Amino acid sequence: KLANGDIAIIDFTGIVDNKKLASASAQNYELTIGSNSFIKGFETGLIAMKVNQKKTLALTFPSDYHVKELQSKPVTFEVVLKAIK
Repeated sequence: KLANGDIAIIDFTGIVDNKKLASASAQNYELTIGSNSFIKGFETGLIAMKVNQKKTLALTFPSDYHVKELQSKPVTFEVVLKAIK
């Protein structure tokens, strides 16, 4: 399992309950798990599984988000657990 302190190139598709938007739609996004830049529950959900794994977790959207909308938005994240160190 790829835990913190690693870079997770996760292709996470922001699916809003059946529908798929472009905002939360990220592909091979070289994310850093352990930078505290992503919301709580997101970066982690990817660090708990291995790589090349399809993490279609229905995560919520906290106020911390830069967008007012994703302050309280229960979204469906299709995170393709790809990870680069």
